[PDB]
Amino acid sequence: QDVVLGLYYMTRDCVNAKGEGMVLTGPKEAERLYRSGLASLHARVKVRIT
Amino acid sequence: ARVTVQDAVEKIGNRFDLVLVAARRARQMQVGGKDPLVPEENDKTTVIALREIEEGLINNQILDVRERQEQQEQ
Amino acid sequence: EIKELLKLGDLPTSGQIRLYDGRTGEQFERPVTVGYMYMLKLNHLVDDKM
Amino acid sequence: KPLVGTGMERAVAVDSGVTAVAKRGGVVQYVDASRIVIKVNEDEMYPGEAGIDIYNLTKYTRSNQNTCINQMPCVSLGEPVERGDVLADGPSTDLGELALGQNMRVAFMPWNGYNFEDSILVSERVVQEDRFTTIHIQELACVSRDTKLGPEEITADIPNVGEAALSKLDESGIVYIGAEVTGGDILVGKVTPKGETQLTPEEKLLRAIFGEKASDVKDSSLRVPNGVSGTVIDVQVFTRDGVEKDKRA
Amino acid sequence: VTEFLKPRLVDIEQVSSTHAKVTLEPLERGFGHTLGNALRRILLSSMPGCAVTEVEIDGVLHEYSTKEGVQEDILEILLNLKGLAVRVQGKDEVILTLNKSGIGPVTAADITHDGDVEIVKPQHVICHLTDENASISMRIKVQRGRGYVPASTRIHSEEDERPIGRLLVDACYSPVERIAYNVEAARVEQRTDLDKLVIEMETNGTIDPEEAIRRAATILAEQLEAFVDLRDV
Amino acid sequence: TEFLKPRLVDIEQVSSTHAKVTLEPLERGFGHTLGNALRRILLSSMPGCAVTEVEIDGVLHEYSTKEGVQEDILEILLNLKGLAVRVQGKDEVILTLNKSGIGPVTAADITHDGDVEIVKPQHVICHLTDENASISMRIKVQRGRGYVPASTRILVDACYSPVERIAYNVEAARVEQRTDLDKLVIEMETNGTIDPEEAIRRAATILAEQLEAFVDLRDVR
Amino acid sequence: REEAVVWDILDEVIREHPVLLNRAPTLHRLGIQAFEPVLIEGKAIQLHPLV
Repeated sequence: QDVVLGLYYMTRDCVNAKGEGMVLTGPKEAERLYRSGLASLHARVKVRIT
Repeated sequence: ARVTVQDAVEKIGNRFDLVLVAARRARQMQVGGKDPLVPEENDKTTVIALREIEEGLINNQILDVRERQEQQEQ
Repeated sequence: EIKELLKLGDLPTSGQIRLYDGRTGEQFERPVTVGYMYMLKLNHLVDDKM
Repeated sequence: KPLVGTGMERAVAVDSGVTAVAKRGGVVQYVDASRIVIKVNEDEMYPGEAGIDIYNLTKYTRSNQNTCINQMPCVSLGEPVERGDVLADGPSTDLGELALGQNMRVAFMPWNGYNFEDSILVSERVVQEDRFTTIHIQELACVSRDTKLGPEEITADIPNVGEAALSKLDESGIVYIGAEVTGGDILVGKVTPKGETQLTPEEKLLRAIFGEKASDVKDSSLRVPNGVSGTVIDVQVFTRDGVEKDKRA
Repeated sequence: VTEFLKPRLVDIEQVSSTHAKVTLEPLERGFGHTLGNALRRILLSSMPGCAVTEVEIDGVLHEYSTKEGVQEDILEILLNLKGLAVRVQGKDEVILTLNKSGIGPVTAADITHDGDVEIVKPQHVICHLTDENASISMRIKVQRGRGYVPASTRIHSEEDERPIGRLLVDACYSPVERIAYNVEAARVEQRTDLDKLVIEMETNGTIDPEEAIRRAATILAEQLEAFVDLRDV
Repeated sequence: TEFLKPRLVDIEQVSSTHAKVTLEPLERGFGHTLGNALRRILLSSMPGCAVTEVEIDGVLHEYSTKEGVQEDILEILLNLKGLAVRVQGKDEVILTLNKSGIGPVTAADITHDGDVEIVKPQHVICHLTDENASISMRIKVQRGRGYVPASTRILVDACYSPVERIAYNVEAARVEQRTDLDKLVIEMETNGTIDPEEAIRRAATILAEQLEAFVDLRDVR
Repeated sequence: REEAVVWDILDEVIREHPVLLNRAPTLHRLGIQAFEPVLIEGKAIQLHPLV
């Protein structure tokens, strides 16, 4: 009811994101998310993964 | 610090005699016979003995050799 | 007859007010139901069990 | 009072029992703690020399399960009071309505894991405001009469006394009203003088060392155990015919 | 980076009696929310304040008993004196007396006005005066200090064994109640990166708002000294 | 009134890319203050010299494939955004690229200047080139802060701070009378251009000279 | 008398010592579990949310 809820909200895909379709590395998404101008939904975007 | 003793489960075939080995090591570490090679960061003597077992420098056979060479030197 | 008493006293009809954060100060998501309910205090507490 | 009410809490509060009900009342002449007098009415009156209905309020008394009973006065000087209503508010019975809970700000948030599986989160404002603060009146009753030895006097200037207890007792017996209790202190003291026993001379040398009273009594004063600490309220020990000296009773 | 844009205090308003709209017109890209989030939490967390610590009442022993000639219990009177707001400038511990007998309510200006005691509220409610006999003599002690300290900490590390009559009050100072702030667009003809921020402070006539914001800036400047001037251990 | 200054260890980690500073002990409710101050003072507004614009010769349209590259025409953009080359004297400079043969693009082959200083030759711009020669491209760098998603045509996001991740952890302290206190542990990662403790010092100077307009009168002793 | 020396000794002992926790109805074998204590203000223990 808390951890499953949080990991369900932060990993749920949805359209019409702020700043859609950015190419970016792994840890830099936390750099972009913490300040401004990025939602957690962020559907259909290809980024770097190791 | 000394969360799981899984490395001694992998090395030593049994884990129930591991408790007797660890107690036999820890009493010799807290009374005397060998200086502690692990520094006392935030731990006691039994945790240092368990960490020395986790590193893989002591088992039942090494403590049997140590007991026989302590009984021989007397 | 509860939404009209909500919107009479300069409150939204949804009863949901956007809250900020106390630890990070950032804006939250979609607005949160806040209010003032009737709460109690039981007999059992720590000074008679510890 | 309950903002989210039912409507039947008025009939519950007027019939709760611990209240100040109104019988042929009127203008209240004087409002005080455990003191309220009512001017006699001219329309509805008794022929028995105009008797005055005065209600003695039971304030700061012990209830069951360590609860303080208080009577908060609600009426003032110079206002007419009809029949049926309440005059003084009891415990959690404010303004004549049953209000045994309070109203604080509720935000429905899972916040920082401090509310796991339907918990409750309390900030520092509730602690600083001292809301939901109750008073536990613990009874420490003792017996000092009718043993198999003889009659007894209250504490008889008991030995094994501490320095805080010597600062607590004014003359003898029960401590002064309003003293502090911390840890193990002598609150209730008693003796037990024997008539025909062995006087135990082995502790007699202890009588030469420590103790104001003779140590042959071997008394056990009811001290306060661990977990209880606070302030006393009143002394209402005993009433019987042929009243003795009774320095504190 | 030549950061020369510094915030200055300007045109602090006052609407009814308590909250003062302190405005900061020079801001930066994203430092407004940062400065507000730091300033509100530092101001509400730690700031010096003075209030009632204990009261010695002549004519009574403990706090659970009652007093004749009033319409209010002694414990409720201590809880109402807990919310009493007053400021002091000379010293820290000030003992104040209060003596008036009659018929009617009493005020906060009833006590003796001294050079260190500046009473700001005229309409504070204490226990009333019912009829012809109420000998109220309270020795109210106001102590300058810091955030919320309970009575058990005051008893701890203090061996005095006080006489019966000295009633301890929980140190609920509460100098600032609420702080509301937001970010608004700044003056035109700039680089289109300036903002401005307004801060309302419920300082209730005790501590000046400019003194409060300079104290908050002083604490935030002094708590950052494990930084650049660094040493090796 | 009175406060406390901590005297313990400050920096014990690997000085290449890891950073774990410790701040014990503090006051109740102040690890979040320093954390939220340093995060928004070092993350959003911090000067740098990263790559702003990349102009490759050929197709001036979307995703630019089949113009001298084989595996991806977009991974080289991420490799240039990952590269940070500091500029000391000038403000904006444009670098070129020269590559011959089949193999990964060596960062040491880029023609540098007196102010152009590469942080590491091991940065690979492009990996798979199935051609005997390569096509040069203009790489313009700037000194602008404010890492924003770029919407300016004629293209990649100009990075402001050399760090990549910032977080903080609050831990209780073991002071004698005060128990519930703050032990601030700042876990922040740096790509490897400038050492992280000097970046923390730069954020400290931002917080220091940001507040010099309020500590004028009276003087802070 | 709660001098600072026994507070330091208490901090030294509590930091490295196993402490068992269990329930008064214990119908599983998972009820008795050892953990490590921390000095926390108040007089109520907390239970770990994965327990």
